[PDB]
Amino acid sequence: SPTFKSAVKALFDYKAQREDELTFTKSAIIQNVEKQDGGWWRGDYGGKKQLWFPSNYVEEMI
Repeated sequence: SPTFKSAVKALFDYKAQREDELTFTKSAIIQNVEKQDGGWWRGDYGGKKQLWFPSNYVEEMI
């Protein structure tokens, strides 16, 4: 129930390649991001919850 401020901004468009991936447009704010060190993060955007996307496509809003 504590909620983390963990947002990133998409620097490029990304189209989901698998059902568990997020699709987003450049400049999107992706929210509730969990950061992992294998090149894939997960977050919320566009009505999708906790789907995966490549970390190199975004800017961390720290």
